[PDB]
Amino acid sequence: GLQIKKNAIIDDYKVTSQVLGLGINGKVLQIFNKRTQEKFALKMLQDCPKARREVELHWRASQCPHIVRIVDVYENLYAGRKCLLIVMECLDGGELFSRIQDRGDQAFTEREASEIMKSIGEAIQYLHSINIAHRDVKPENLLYTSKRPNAILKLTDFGFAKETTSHNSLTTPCYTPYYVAPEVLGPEKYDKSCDMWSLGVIMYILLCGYPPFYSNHGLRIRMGQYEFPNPEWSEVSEEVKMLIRNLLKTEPTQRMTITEFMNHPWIMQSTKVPQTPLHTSRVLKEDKERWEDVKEEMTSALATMRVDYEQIKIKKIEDASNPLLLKRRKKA
Amino acid sequence: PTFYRQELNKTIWEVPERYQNLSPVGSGAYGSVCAAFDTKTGHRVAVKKLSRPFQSIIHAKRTYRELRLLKHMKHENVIGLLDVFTPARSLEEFNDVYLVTHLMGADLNNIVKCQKLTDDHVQFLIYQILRGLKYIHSADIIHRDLKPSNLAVNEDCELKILDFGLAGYVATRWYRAPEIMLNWMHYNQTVDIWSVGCIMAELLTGRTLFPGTDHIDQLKLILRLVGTPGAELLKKISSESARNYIQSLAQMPKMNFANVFIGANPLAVDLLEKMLVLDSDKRITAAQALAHAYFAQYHDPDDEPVADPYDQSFESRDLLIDEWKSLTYDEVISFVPPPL
Repeated sequence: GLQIKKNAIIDDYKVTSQVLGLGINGKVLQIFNKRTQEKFALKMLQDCPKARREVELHWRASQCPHIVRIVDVYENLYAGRKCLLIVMECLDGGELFSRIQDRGDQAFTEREASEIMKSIGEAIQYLHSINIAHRDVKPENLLYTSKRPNAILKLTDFGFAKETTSHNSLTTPCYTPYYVAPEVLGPEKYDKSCDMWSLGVIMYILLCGYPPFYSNHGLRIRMGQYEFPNPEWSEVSEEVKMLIRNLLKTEPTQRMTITEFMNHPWIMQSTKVPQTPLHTSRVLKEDKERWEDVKEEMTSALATMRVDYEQIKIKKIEDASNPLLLKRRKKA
Repeated sequence: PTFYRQELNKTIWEVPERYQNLSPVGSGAYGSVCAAFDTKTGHRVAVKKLSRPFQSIIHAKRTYRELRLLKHMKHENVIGLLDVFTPARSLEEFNDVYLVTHLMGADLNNIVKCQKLTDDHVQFLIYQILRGLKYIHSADIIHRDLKPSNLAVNEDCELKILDFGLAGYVATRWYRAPEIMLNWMHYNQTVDIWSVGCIMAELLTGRTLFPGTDHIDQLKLILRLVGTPGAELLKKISSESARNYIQSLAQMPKMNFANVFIGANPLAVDLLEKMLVLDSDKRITAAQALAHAYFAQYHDPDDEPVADPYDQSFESRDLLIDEWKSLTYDEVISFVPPPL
């Protein structure tokens, strides 16, 4: 599908030194197309099979309106290392929550939240339907296409995306034994289910300005114990709450799927949605560094909710050897 | 003593030249990590760059705590320290702290979802968790946040314990003991033993024991297994609001665990019954557990060392940020590599 160009990228783009920021494998630089002088952004990855899959999948995703568009993909040597240079639609606006943060405040209303969430759910609906899970939907990957009001919200960063099996799930039954069943291993069940969990957690922050997470210090509430603390959640409809809850269902198979989500009235009928204001903009202001902790834990939680397929398997126990294992077996 | 900048994990990694091939790994949640080849030693190792180390007194203190521990933690089954460095040339330039640890490359969080573990797997895995636990408790440390994603395991089956800095936000408490969750009683080192129980349960089953949502839903699951408290233990409870929730509950007795985990090595169902117990003072200890039958293949009194506890060199000596950023700094330069 995608054709990767083999020429020097400098042939085509003036590769500026000014910096757009810092990523995982890449320091992203601003660039310009020579012929057309449009402005873009260049992201680098080291060229291996992991990098080519992120590349491939994010290619396929680029046809979606709410996913950041890949414009071109070069393979050049950069300082003697193979690399995929990836050229991307510039994303001016900044993170989603940094925006809502800054306000007149013209007030932040619940229907805005609904549009913002219909946006992301389109991005996610697109992916799942052609069988891709992003698996890393969080605040730092939802960026705006400019600082203007006419700005579109885009989903970026496929470092973790992967294709999965479209596989209708066990609608887990109402009556069940006291005793614990044998686990049927099937990792592919954490793929799409991870973006639904994401969808929940963001939607929750969107409507109050703080995570559904617990706190370390134990039971001025700024952490929903997966509950909806008044005043912020006083006004928010109870239908919305049922949503957040089906999305945050602990169980991957039991948890809400994206089309069930896109049908939900609070998204679909995004427009006759109660227009109540929300404390989000204000709370987000409140403590700056506390947001920073929201982001760190969202990231760690995503990390356990999804499967690292790039991990070692344990030998059958007998096939194993190590120091302690050889001391004990000796004496046994 | 010379470094080299590189762009990793939305940061800027200047690190000594002995560590090549930095390839990012992990979530990048709490400090980011990169795998590496260590020329000077020929081994493969991990290199984590702490995040926001000196942003607050909460954070500053938290970093000095964490460093102090890792410098003193020496043990086969707790994560040992291989080096620590810093690109600053004197307290002023100080801003970043990097750890280097031995690379392992899987944690039970992820293994439990890709592999069906055998009883022999579980014996040896939980054995190792208990070995380092015993050692840790000795130093008088309470791990406090022991979960499957905190336990690094490699393929030749060795296990190591990670990540102490609660010894903020947490997304679930599926592994914390009810004592520390609703703070009724106050707590033993046996809090950790509660987690070990849940972990073992999950290894044997492949399912998480108490996957709860809110603190009540979580609490209602715990009790569904271990039965509601008796007036005995309720006496030992702190709160008023806490006692009443209990009585307000359909009072149920503990169903025998051998009825629940059908097809488990009975010797293990038994050790479960002694870890997942509601009363702290009566919960089995790390030491006592090793001597349990399950671990017959692996128990060896003569090789289950303890640590010589270390102090409170400051810890609670309440100081400004520019303060800790110096005590930490010292701990950094004070470091001597372990035996080559």
